[PDB]
Amino acid sequence: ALFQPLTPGSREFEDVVNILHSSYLEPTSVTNFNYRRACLVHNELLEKEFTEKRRELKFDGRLDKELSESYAFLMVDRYQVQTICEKGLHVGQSKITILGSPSMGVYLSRYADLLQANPLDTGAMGDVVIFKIMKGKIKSIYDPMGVKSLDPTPKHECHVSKNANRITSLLAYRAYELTQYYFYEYGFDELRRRPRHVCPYAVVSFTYKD
Repeated sequence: ALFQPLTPGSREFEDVVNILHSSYLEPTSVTNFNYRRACLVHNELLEKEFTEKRRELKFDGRLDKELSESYAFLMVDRYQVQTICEKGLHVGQSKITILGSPSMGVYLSRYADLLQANPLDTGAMGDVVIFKIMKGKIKSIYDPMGVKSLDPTPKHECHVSKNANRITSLLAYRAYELTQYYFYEYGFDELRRRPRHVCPYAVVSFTYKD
């Protein structure tokens, strides 16, 4: 069973909602999102490869700090929750370029209230996939200023924007793109199309009221 529906008000339901509530860029976004349904994702194949990747990272010397699990988010269109939760998140599904080519990595939002470039419209409805991730050893990069962006940095698990903590407002210029995580993984001689240190964990449906 890939999806396990959770009953609203239950412990498991409020745990998933608590991941979202604790991950806002503006914690007062708690008044604007109503999470009306939620499922845990149980994809044994993806969880196997996440667990395998974590033990390889520890084999290659990453610190226990770098082995920690955290969460990141993706708002998903056209009822494609099914494909990402069953197949995993693949390269080429984002149009963001700020941290490297989307053909070489996958982009996830750091903040659960910052899921698209422009503000959400009142009454909007959406589906948000919650991924568990290992940021591992992070490569911090400056946003591009007339220079070609880097290929994914070998021996690091993701790219992040160097000064993203400067971002405090959902309306700051390019807040959405500057608060992304960029996950990638080199195979042997090729970039993997699906980084294994990203794994779908839960799905929620929301309505938005500003």
